[PDB]
Amino acid sequence: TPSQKVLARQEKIKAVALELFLTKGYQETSLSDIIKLSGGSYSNIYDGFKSKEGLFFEILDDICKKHFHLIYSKTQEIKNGTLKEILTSFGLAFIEIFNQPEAVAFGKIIYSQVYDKDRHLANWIENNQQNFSYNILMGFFKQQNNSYMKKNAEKLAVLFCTMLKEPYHHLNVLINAPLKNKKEQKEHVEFVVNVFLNGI
Amino acid sequence: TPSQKVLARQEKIKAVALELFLTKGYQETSLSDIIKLSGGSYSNIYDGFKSKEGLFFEILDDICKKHFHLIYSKTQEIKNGTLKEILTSFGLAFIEIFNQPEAVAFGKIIYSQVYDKDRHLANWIENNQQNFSYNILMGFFKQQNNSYMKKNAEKLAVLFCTMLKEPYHHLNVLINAPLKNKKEQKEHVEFVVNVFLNGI
Ligand SMILES: C[C@@H](CCC(=O)NCCS(=O)(=O)O)[C@H]1CC[C@H]2[C@@H]3[C@H](O)C[C@H]4C[C@@H](O)CC[C@]4(C)[C@H]3C[C@H](O)[C@]12C
Ligand SMILES: C[C@@H](CCC(=O)NCCS(=O)(=O)O)[C@H]1CC[C@H]2[C@@H]3[C@H](O)C[C@H]4C[C@@H](O)CC[C@]4(C)[C@H]3C[C@H](O)[C@]12C
Repeated sequence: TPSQKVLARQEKIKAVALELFLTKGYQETSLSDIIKLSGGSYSNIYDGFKSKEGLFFEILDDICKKHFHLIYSKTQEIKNGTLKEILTSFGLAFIEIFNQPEAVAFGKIIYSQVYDKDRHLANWIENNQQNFSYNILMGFFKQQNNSYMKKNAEKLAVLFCTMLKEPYHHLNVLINAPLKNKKEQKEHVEFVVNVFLNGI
Repeated sequence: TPSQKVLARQEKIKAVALELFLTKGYQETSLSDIIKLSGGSYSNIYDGFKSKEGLFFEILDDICKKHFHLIYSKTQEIKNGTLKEILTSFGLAFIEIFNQPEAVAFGKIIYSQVYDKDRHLANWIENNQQNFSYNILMGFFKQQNNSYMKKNAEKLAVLFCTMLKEPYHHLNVLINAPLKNKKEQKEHVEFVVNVFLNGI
Protein backbone atom coordinates (compact mmCIF):
# COMPACT_ATOMS: atom_id res chain seq x y z
CA THR A 1 0.00 0.00 0.00
CA PRO A 2 1.12 3.60 -0.53
CA SER A 3 0.69 4.15 3.24
CA GLN A 4 3.00 1.18 3.97
CA LYS A 5 5.69 2.47 1.65
CA VAL A 6 5.36 5.87 3.31
CA LEU A 7 5.99 4.24 6.70
CA ALA A 8 8.81 2.08 5.39
CA ARG A 9 10.48 5.25 4.07
CA GLN A 10 10.12 7.05 7.43
CA GLU A 11 11.65 4.04 9.15
CA LYS A 12 14.64 4.03 6.76
CA ILE A 13 15.34 7.68 7.53
CA LYS A 14 15.12 7.12 11.30
CA ALA A 15 17.45 4.08 11.15
CA VAL A 16 19.93 6.08 9.10
CA ALA A 17 19.65 8.96 11.56
CA LEU A 18 20.23 6.61 14.51
CA GLU A 19 23.15 4.81 12.89
CA LEU A 20 24.85 8.15 12.23
CA PHE A 21 24.19 9.32 15.80
CA LEU A 22 25.87 6.18 17.15
CA THR A 23 28.89 6.01 14.84
CA LYS A 24 29.57 9.60 13.85
CA GLY A 25 27.95 11.27 16.86
CA TYR A 26 24.86 13.38 17.37
CA GLN A 27 26.67 16.71 17.28
CA GLU A 28 28.88 15.75 14.34
CA THR A 29 25.94 14.51 12.29
CA SER A 30 23.95 17.03 10.25
CA LEU A 31 20.56 16.79 8.56
CA SER A 32 22.30 16.74 5.17
CA ASP A 33 24.37 13.77 6.35
CA ILE A 34 21.04 11.99 7.00
CA ILE A 35 19.45 13.05 3.72
CA LYS A 36 22.68 11.98 2.05
CA LEU A 37 22.58 8.30 3.12
CA SER A 38 18.79 8.15 3.05
CA GLY A 39 19.23 8.72 -0.67
CA GLY A 40 16.10 9.50 -2.64
CA SER A 41 14.23 7.63 0.08
CA TYR A 42 13.74 11.20 1.28
CA SER A 43 12.52 13.89 -1.11
CA ASN A 44 12.59 16.97 1.14
CA ILE A 45 8.84 17.60 0.69
CA TYR A 46 6.31 15.42 2.51
CA ASP A 47 8.36 14.98 5.68
CA GLY A 48 7.64 16.07 9.22
CA PHE A 49 11.31 15.18 9.60
CA LYS A 50 12.24 18.86 9.16
CA SER A 51 15.42 18.66 11.25
CA LYS A 52 18.07 16.57 12.99
CA GLU A 53 16.41 17.25 16.34
CA GLY A 54 12.97 16.34 15.05
CA LEU A 55 14.31 13.00 13.87
CA PHE A 56 16.00 12.33 17.18
CA PHE A 57 12.69 12.92 18.94
CA GLU A 58 10.77 10.71 16.49
CA ILE A 59 13.23 7.97 17.40
CA LEU A 60 12.62 8.76 21.10
CA ASP A 61 8.86 8.55 20.47
CA ASP A 62 9.19 4.89 19.47
CA ILE A 63 11.61 4.00 22.26
CA CYS A 64 9.33 5.50 24.91
CA LYS A 65 6.34 3.62 23.57
CA LYS A 66 8.34 0.40 23.47
CA HIS A 67 9.56 0.76 27.06
CA PHE A 68 6.08 1.68 28.31
CA HIS A 69 4.45 -1.51 26.92
CA LEU A 70 7.32 -3.69 28.12
CA ILE A 71 7.09 -2.35 31.68
CA TYR A 72 3.29 -2.53 31.54
CA SER A 73 3.35 -6.17 30.46
CA LYS A 74 5.87 -7.27 33.09
CA THR A 75 3.76 -5.49 35.67
CA GLN A 76 0.40 -6.90 34.55
CA GLU A 77 1.82 -10.41 34.57
CA ILE A 78 1.19 -10.22 38.29
CA LYS A 79 -2.56 -10.50 38.89
CA ASN A 80 -2.42 -11.17 42.63
CA GLY A 81 -0.85 -7.75 43.11
CA THR A 82 0.46 -6.83 46.51
CA LEU A 83 1.77 -3.28 46.34
CA LYS A 84 5.19 -4.67 47.23
CA GLU A 85 5.38 -7.06 44.31
CA ILE A 86 3.93 -4.58 41.82
CA LEU A 87 6.52 -2.03 42.91
CA THR A 88 9.16 -4.74 42.62
CA SER A 89 8.07 -5.85 39.16
CA PHE A 90 7.95 -2.26 37.95
CA GLY A 91 11.33 -1.58 39.57
CA LEU A 92 13.16 -4.53 38.01
CA ALA A 93 11.97 -3.70 34.49
CA PHE A 94 12.53 0.04 34.87
CA ILE A 95 16.05 -0.19 36.28
CA GLU A 96 17.06 -2.78 33.66
CA ILE A 97 16.02 -0.41 30.94
CA PHE A 98 18.20 2.33 32.47
CA ASN A 99 21.18 0.02 32.78
CA GLN A 100 21.66 -0.51 29.03
CA PRO A 101 24.33 1.40 27.06
CA GLU A 102 21.53 2.78 24.90
CA ALA A 103 19.99 4.65 27.84
CA VAL A 104 23.33 6.35 28.46
CA ALA A 105 23.94 7.18 24.79
CA PHE A 106 20.50 8.81 24.48
CA GLY A 107 20.99 10.49 27.85
CA LYS A 108 24.12 12.23 26.55
CA ILE A 109 22.37 13.48 23.44
CA ILE A 110 19.61 15.02 25.52
CA TYR A 111 22.05 16.65 28.01
CA SER A 112 24.06 18.14 25.11
CA GLN A 113 20.94 20.03 23.99
CA VAL A 114 20.77 22.04 27.18
CA TYR A 115 21.57 25.28 25.28
CA ASP A 116 19.37 24.56 22.23
CA LYS A 117 17.30 27.65 21.43
CA ASP A 118 14.64 25.68 19.54
CA ARG A 119 13.17 24.02 22.66
CA HIS A 120 12.50 20.70 20.93
CA LEU A 121 12.99 18.97 24.26
CA ALA A 122 10.45 20.98 26.25
CA ASN A 123 7.86 20.56 23.50
CA TRP A 124 8.57 16.83 23.33
CA ILE A 125 8.26 16.28 27.09
CA GLU A 126 5.10 18.39 27.27
CA ASN A 127 3.47 16.55 24.34
CA ASN A 128 4.29 13.08 25.60
CA GLN A 129 3.57 13.17 29.29
CA GLN A 130 1.01 10.38 28.92
CA ASN A 131 3.64 8.09 27.40
CA PHE A 132 6.03 8.01 30.34
CA SER A 133 6.22 4.90 32.47
CA TYR A 134 5.47 6.63 35.77
CA ASN A 135 1.84 6.74 34.61
CA ILE A 136 1.73 2.96 34.99
CA LEU A 137 2.57 3.25 38.71
CA MET A 138 0.27 6.25 39.05
CA GLY A 139 -2.65 4.05 37.95
CA PHE A 140 -1.96 1.42 40.60
CA PHE A 141 -1.65 4.00 43.37
CA LYS A 142 -5.11 5.27 42.42
CA GLN A 143 -6.54 1.74 42.66
CA GLN A 144 -5.14 1.37 46.15
CA ASN A 145 -7.96 1.84 48.63
CA ASN A 146 -5.92 4.49 50.44
CA SER A 147 -6.70 8.19 50.81
CA TYR A 148 -3.01 9.15 50.87
CA MET A 149 -2.02 7.01 47.86
CA LYS A 150 -4.83 8.12 45.54
CA LYS A 151 -4.32 11.83 46.21
CA ASN A 152 -0.53 11.82 45.88
CA ALA A 153 -0.46 9.11 43.18
CA GLU A 154 1.50 11.04 40.54
CA LYS A 155 4.02 12.41 43.03
CA LEU A 156 4.54 8.96 44.53
CA ALA A 157 4.97 7.48 41.06
CA VAL A 158 7.59 10.11 40.33
CA LEU A 159 9.21 9.68 43.71
CA PHE A 160 9.62 5.94 43.17
CA CYS A 161 11.07 6.16 39.64
CA THR A 162 13.52 8.80 40.90
CA MET A 163 14.77 6.74 43.86
CA LEU A 164 15.44 3.97 41.31
CA LYS A 165 16.98 6.03 38.46
CA GLU A 166 19.06 8.68 40.27
CA PRO A 167 21.73 9.71 40.74
CA TYR A 168 23.02 6.60 38.95
CA HIS A 169 21.78 7.56 35.46
CA HIS A 170 23.10 11.10 35.90
CA LEU A 171 26.58 9.72 36.59
CA ASN A 172 26.40 7.16 33.75
CA VAL A 173 25.62 10.08 31.47
CA LEU A 174 27.97 12.82 32.77
CA ILE A 175 31.16 10.88 33.54
CA ASN A 176 30.32 7.46 32.12
CA ALA A 177 30.16 5.73 35.49
CA PRO A 178 29.67 1.95 35.31
CA LEU A 179 26.20 0.46 34.84
CA LYS A 180 24.71 -1.81 37.45
CA ASN A 181 24.82 -5.54 36.62
CA LYS A 182 21.70 -7.66 37.17
CA LYS A 183 22.47 -8.45 40.81
CA GLU A 184 23.05 -4.83 41.82
CA GLN A 185 19.83 -3.92 40.01
CA LYS A 186 17.89 -6.47 42.04
CA GLU A 187 19.58 -5.30 45.23
CA HIS A 188 18.84 -1.63 44.57
CA VAL A 189 15.21 -2.20 43.70
CA GLU A 190 14.66 -4.19 46.89
CA PHE A 191 16.59 -1.66 48.93
CA VAL A 192 14.46 1.14 47.50
CA VAL A 193 11.12 -0.72 47.77
CA ASN A 194 11.68 -1.27 51.48
CA VAL A 195 12.48 2.37 52.31
CA PHE A 196 9.52 3.44 50.16
CA LEU A 197 6.95 1.09 51.72
CA ASN A 198 8.23 0.94 55.28
CA GLY A 199 10.60 3.85 55.83
CA ILE A 200 13.92 3.53 57.62
CA THR B 1 51.79 39.98 51.66
CA PRO B 2 52.89 38.46 48.35
CA SER B 3 50.67 35.44 49.15
CA GLN B 4 47.65 37.74 49.65
CA LYS B 5 48.22 39.50 46.35
CA VAL B 6 48.54 36.09 44.70
CA LEU B 7 45.14 35.12 46.11
CA ALA B 8 43.58 38.47 45.24
CA ARG B 9 44.76 37.95 41.64
CA GLN B 10 43.27 34.43 41.46
CA GLU B 11 39.99 35.80 42.77
CA LYS B 12 39.93 38.54 40.11
CA ILE B 13 40.37 35.97 37.35
CA LYS B 14 37.60 33.74 38.74
CA ALA B 15 35.17 36.68 39.07
CA VAL B 16 35.94 37.72 35.51
CA ALA B 17 35.47 34.13 34.35
CA LEU B 18 32.12 33.90 36.17
CA GLU B 19 30.87 37.25 34.92
CA LEU B 20 31.63 36.21 31.34
CA PHE B 21 29.92 32.83 31.85
CA LEU B 22 26.76 34.60 33.04
CA THR B 23 26.57 37.40 30.49
CA LYS B 24 28.26 36.02 27.39
CA GLY B 25 27.71 32.33 28.12
CA TYR B 26 29.97 29.45 29.03
CA GLN B 27 30.27 28.07 25.51
CA GLU B 28 30.68 31.49 23.90
CA THR B 29 33.39 32.52 26.35
CA SER B 30 36.99 31.49 25.63
CA LEU B 31 40.09 31.46 27.82
CA SER B 32 41.46 34.41 25.84
CA ASP B 33 38.26 36.32 26.61
CA ILE B 34 39.07 35.75 30.31
CA ILE B 35 42.75 36.64 29.99
CA LYS B 36 41.62 39.68 28.03
CA LEU B 37 39.50 41.29 30.78
CA SER B 38 41.72 39.98 33.57
CA GLY B 39 44.33 42.25 32.02
CA GLY B 40 47.87 41.85 33.29
CA SER B 41 46.31 40.53 36.48
CA TYR B 42 47.12 37.25 34.74
CA SER B 43 50.57 36.64 33.27
CA ASN B 44 50.12 33.20 31.69
CA ILE B 45 52.88 31.65 33.83
CA TYR B 46 52.24 30.87 37.50
CA ASP B 47 48.60 29.84 37.05
CA GLY B 48 46.92 26.51 37.65
CA PHE B 49 44.16 28.23 35.71
CA LYS B 50 45.34 26.53 32.51
CA SER B 51 41.91 26.49 30.86
CA LYS B 52 38.31 27.70 30.75
CA GLU B 53 37.16 24.40 32.24
CA GLY B 54 39.75 24.52 35.00
CA LEU B 55 38.52 27.95 36.00
CA PHE B 56 34.91 26.83 35.99
CA PHE B 57 35.83 24.01 38.36
CA GLU B 58 37.85 26.32 40.63
CA ILE B 59 34.70 28.42 40.92
CA LEU B 60 32.73 25.22 41.66
CA ASP B 61 35.30 24.32 44.34
CA ASP B 62 34.41 27.46 46.30
CA ILE B 63 30.66 27.11 45.81
CA CYS B 64 30.69 23.51 47.04
CA LYS B 65 32.68 24.45 50.11
CA LYS B 66 30.33 27.35 50.80
CA HIS B 67 27.20 25.20 50.51
CA PHE B 68 28.71 22.44 52.67
CA HIS B 69 29.43 24.78 55.63
CA LEU B 70 26.04 26.49 55.31
CA ILE B 71 24.17 23.18 55.39
CA TYR B 72 26.42 21.91 58.18
CA SER B 73 25.75 24.99 60.32
CA LYS B 74 21.98 24.92 59.85
CA THR B 75 22.07 21.25 60.76
CA GLN B 76 24.30 21.60 63.83
CA GLU B 77 22.10 24.39 65.15
CA ILE B 78 19.89 21.55 66.33
CA LYS B 79 21.55 19.89 69.32
CA ASN B 80 18.56 17.89 70.51
CA GLY B 81 18.60 15.98 67.24
CA THR B 82 15.77 13.64 66.46
CA LEU B 83 16.49 11.98 63.13
CA LYS B 84 13.32 13.60 61.83
CA GLU B 85 14.36 17.15 62.61
CA ILE B 86 17.94 16.65 61.43
CA LEU B 87 16.63 15.29 58.14
CA THR B 88 14.23 18.24 58.00
CA SER B 89 16.92 20.83 58.72
CA PHE B 90 19.23 19.28 56.14
CA GLY B 91 16.35 19.08 53.66
CA LEU B 92 15.25 22.71 53.96
CA ALA B 93 18.78 24.06 53.45
CA PHE B 94 19.62 21.62 50.66
CA ILE B 95 16.47 22.19 48.62
CA GLU B 96 16.73 25.98 49.03
CA ILE B 97 20.19 25.86 47.58
CA PHE B 98 18.88 23.93 44.55
CA ASN B 99 16.02 26.35 44.03
CA GLN B 100 18.21 29.37 43.19
CA PRO B 101 18.78 30.48 39.57
CA GLU B 102 22.49 29.95 40.16
CA ALA B 103 22.02 26.21 40.68
CA VAL B 104 20.27 26.00 37.32
CA ALA B 105 22.85 28.14 35.49
CA PHE B 106 25.72 25.97 36.79
CA GLY B 107 23.67 22.85 36.09
CA LYS B 108 23.43 23.80 32.41
CA ILE B 109 27.16 24.40 32.12
CA ILE B 110 27.89 20.96 33.53
CA TYR B 111 25.31 19.20 31.28
CA SER B 112 26.77 20.95 28.21
CA GLN B 113 30.12 19.28 28.92
CA VAL B 114 28.73 15.81 28.43
CA TYR B 115 30.86 15.30 25.27
CA ASP B 116 34.05 16.94 26.62
CA LYS B 117 37.03 14.70 25.86
CA ASP B 118 39.17 16.19 28.64
CA ARG B 119 37.17 14.62 31.49
CA HIS B 120 37.52 17.63 33.78
CA LEU B 121 34.20 16.72 35.33
CA ALA B 122 35.04 13.13 36.26
CA ASN B 123 38.36 14.23 37.77
CA TRP B 124 36.63 17.00 39.69
CA ILE B 125 33.92 14.74 41.14
CA GLU B 126 36.47 12.05 42.02
CA ASN B 127 38.79 14.55 43.74
CA ASN B 128 36.08 16.25 45.75
CA GLN B 129 33.91 13.47 47.05
CA GLN B 130 34.60 14.51 50.64
CA ASN B 131 33.26 18.01 49.94
CA PHE B 132 29.73 17.02 48.96
CA SER B 133 26.90 17.67 51.38
CA TYR B 134 25.66 14.08 51.51
CA ASN B 135 28.67 13.38 53.76
CA ILE B 136 27.00 15.51 56.43
CA LEU B 137 23.97 13.18 56.49
CA MET B 138 26.23 10.14 56.22
CA GLY B 139 27.88 11.16 59.50
CA PHE B 140 24.58 11.35 61.36
CA PHE B 141 23.41 7.97 60.06
CA LYS B 142 26.62 6.46 61.46
CA GLN B 143 25.93 8.01 64.88
CA GLN B 144 22.47 6.47 64.92
CA ASN B 145 22.55 3.43 67.18
CA ASN B 146 21.08 1.32 64.38
CA SER B 147 22.70 -1.60 62.56
CA TYR B 148 20.86 -0.82 59.31
CA MET B 149 21.60 2.93 59.34
CA LYS B 150 25.33 2.66 60.08
CA LYS B 151 25.98 0.05 57.40
CA ASN B 152 23.99 1.73 54.64
CA ALA B 153 24.82 5.28 55.77
CA GLU B 154 26.30 6.55 52.49
CA LYS B 155 23.57 5.00 50.35
CA LEU B 156 20.87 6.41 52.63
CA ALA B 157 22.51 9.83 52.51
CA VAL B 158 22.51 9.64 48.73
CA LEU B 159 18.99 8.29 48.63
CA PHE B 160 17.68 11.21 50.70
CA CYS B 161 19.44 13.96 48.72
CA THR B 162 18.12 12.39 45.51
CA MET B 163 14.48 12.22 46.66
CA LEU B 164 14.84 15.95 47.44
CA LYS B 165 16.76 17.11 44.33
CA GLU B 166 15.27 15.02 41.49
CA PRO B 167 13.76 15.07 39.02
CA TYR B 168 13.08 18.75 39.76
CA HIS B 169 16.66 19.98 39.21
CA HIS B 170 16.94 17.92 36.02
CA LEU B 171 13.88 19.69 34.62
CA ASN B 172 15.02 23.15 35.80
CA VAL B 173 18.22 22.49 33.89
CA LEU B 174 16.97 20.78 30.70
CA ILE B 175 13.80 22.73 29.89
CA ASN B 176 13.99 25.54 32.43
CA ALA B 177 11.01 24.35 34.47
CA PRO B 178 9.98 26.71 37.29
CA LEU B 179 11.78 26.64 40.64
CA LYS B 180 9.92 25.78 43.81
CA ASN B 181 9.00 28.76 46.01
CA LYS B 182 9.63 28.56 49.77
CA LYS B 183 6.28 26.94 50.57
CA GLU B 184 6.62 24.18 47.98
CA GLN B 185 10.15 23.55 49.26
CA LYS B 186 8.86 23.09 52.79
CA GLU B 187 6.04 20.87 51.54
CA HIS B 188 8.36 18.68 49.48
CA VAL B 189 10.89 18.22 52.25
CA GLU B 190 8.17 17.17 54.69
CA PHE B 191 6.57 14.93 52.10
CA VAL B 192 9.92 13.27 51.43
CA VAL B 193 10.97 13.00 55.10
CA ASN B 194 7.79 11.09 55.91
CA VAL B 195 8.13 8.52 53.12
CA PHE B 196 11.81 8.12 54.03
CA LEU B 197 11.30 7.61 57.77
CA ASN B 198 7.95 5.83 57.77
CA GLY B 199 7.29 4.51 54.28
CA ILE B 200 3.95 4.80 52.53
C1 LIG C 1 14.09 14.54 31.85
C2 LIG C 1 13.79 13.24 32.53
C3 LIG C 1 12.73 13.38 33.60
C4 LIG C 1 11.69 12.28 33.63
C5 LIG C 1 10.34 12.89 33.48
O1 LIG C 1 10.07 13.38 32.42
N1 LIG C 1 9.50 12.91 34.50
C6 LIG C 1 8.36 13.83 34.54
C7 LIG C 1 8.10 14.42 35.93
S1 LIG C 1 6.80 15.45 36.13
O2 LIG C 1 5.64 14.79 36.72
O3 LIG C 1 6.35 16.03 34.86
O4 LIG C 1 7.17 16.48 37.09
C8 LIG C 1 13.48 12.20 31.48
C9 LIG C 1 12.17 12.46 30.74
C10 LIG C 1 12.31 11.85 29.34
C11 LIG C 1 13.61 11.16 29.54
C12 LIG C 1 14.47 10.60 28.48
C13 LIG C 1 13.56 9.83 27.66
O5 LIG C 1 13.21 8.87 28.66
C14 LIG C 1 14.71 9.33 26.86
C15 LIG C 1 14.89 7.93 27.40
C16 LIG C 1 15.35 6.69 26.67
C17 LIG C 1 14.53 5.64 27.41
O6 LIG C 1 15.01 4.27 27.57
C18 LIG C 1 14.10 6.24 28.73
C19 LIG C 1 15.22 6.98 29.44
C20 LIG C 1 15.70 8.15 28.61
C21 LIG C 1 17.17 7.90 28.25
C22 LIG C 1 15.38 9.56 29.16
C23 LIG C 1 16.44 10.27 30.01
C24 LIG C 1 15.94 11.62 30.57
O7 LIG C 1 16.60 11.89 31.83
C25 LIG C 1 14.48 12.10 30.35
C26 LIG C 1 14.50 13.46 29.67
C1 LIG D 1 26.43 14.94 39.22
C2 LIG D 1 25.63 15.20 40.46
C3 LIG D 1 25.54 13.99 41.36
C4 LIG D 1 25.71 14.28 42.84
C5 LIG D 1 26.85 13.47 43.36
O1 LIG D 1 27.95 13.76 42.99
N1 LIG D 1 26.62 12.45 44.18
C6 LIG D 1 27.62 11.40 44.39
C7 LIG D 1 27.01 10.00 44.50
S1 LIG D 1 28.02 8.71 44.78
O2 LIG D 1 28.02 8.29 46.19
O3 LIG D 1 29.41 9.00 44.43
O4 LIG D 1 27.51 7.54 44.05
C8 LIG D 1 26.16 16.44 41.13
C9 LIG D 1 27.55 16.27 41.73
C10 LIG D 1 28.24 17.65 41.71
C11 LIG D 1 27.06 18.45 41.28
C12 LIG D 1 27.10 19.85 40.80
C13 LIG D 1 27.91 20.53 41.78
O5 LIG D 1 27.04 20.35 42.90
C14 LIG D 1 27.62 21.83 41.10
C15 LIG D 1 26.59 22.43 42.03
C16 LIG D 1 26.36 23.89 42.37
C17 LIG D 1 25.91 23.76 43.82
O6 LIG D 1 24.99 24.71 44.42
C18 LIG D 1 25.46 22.33 44.02
C19 LIG D 1 24.57 21.81 42.89
C20 LIG D 1 25.34 21.81 41.58
C21 LIG D 1 24.63 22.77 40.63
C22 LIG D 1 25.68 20.41 41.00
C23 LIG D 1 24.72 19.80 39.98
C24 LIG D 1 25.13 18.38 39.56
O7 LIG D 1 23.96 17.62 39.19
C25 LIG D 1 26.34 17.65 40.22
C26 LIG D 1 27.33 17.23 39.16
